[PDB]
Amino acid sequence: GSHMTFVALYDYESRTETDLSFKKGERLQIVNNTEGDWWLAHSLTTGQTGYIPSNYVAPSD
Amino acid sequence: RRPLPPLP
Ligand code: NI
Repeated sequence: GSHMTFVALYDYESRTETDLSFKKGERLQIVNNTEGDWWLAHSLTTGQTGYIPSNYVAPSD
Repeated sequence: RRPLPPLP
């Protein structure tokens, strides 16, 4: 009802102060997808939060 | 804009 669970398809290294770095296979909760391209996400694996490139993730159980 | 990165 607000859960938006995605899995990282590849690694992504942060390159701004607001990006989230993640490893392939991490599960993420999508907090805000307002921008369309870059989504605010929270890692279920690491507990870190930040923007992610939406093309690097796919919906997951 | 901020383009998305290319995919590996
Ligand atoms: Ni939900």
